[PDB]
Amino acid sequence: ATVKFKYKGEEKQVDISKIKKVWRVGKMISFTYDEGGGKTGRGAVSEKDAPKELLQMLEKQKK
Amino acid sequence: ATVKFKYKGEEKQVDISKIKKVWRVGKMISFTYDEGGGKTGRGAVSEKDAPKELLQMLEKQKK
DNA sequence: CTAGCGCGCTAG
DNA sequence: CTAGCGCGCTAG
Repeated sequence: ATVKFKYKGEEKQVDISKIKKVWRVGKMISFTYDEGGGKTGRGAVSEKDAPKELLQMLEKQKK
Repeated sequence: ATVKFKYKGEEKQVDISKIKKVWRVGKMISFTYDEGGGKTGRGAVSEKDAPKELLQMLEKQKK
């Protein structure tokens, strides 16, 4: 419930309790939360993709 | 002669005397040098695209 | 090893 | 307004 998105063709969402590795070519923050059990499961989460629980991560980071 | 690259299907190169606006989604540094006269002319210049005259720009920047 | 999600401004 | 250059790690 911290962020949401869609990969391949399935919607997915996870709270901060499963997010940690998140980089960003130049789209948003390719984050990894899970993939059915807990294998990170990358995904692209844009500040507009999460419920206001992401754009704030860049507010204190790249600001 | 500061950087080089290729857009659409044509090679192009320009010295620092014509480069200034350069951002980067997540590929390198989309820079603008010219387009036949001097209209900026964007282009993607990766640290490996320029003759060692670019990777140094990120050495002091994002390092 | 392989596609995969997107962008970023971009010029006219 | 429109395509355009690429990536980044990404999981197995």
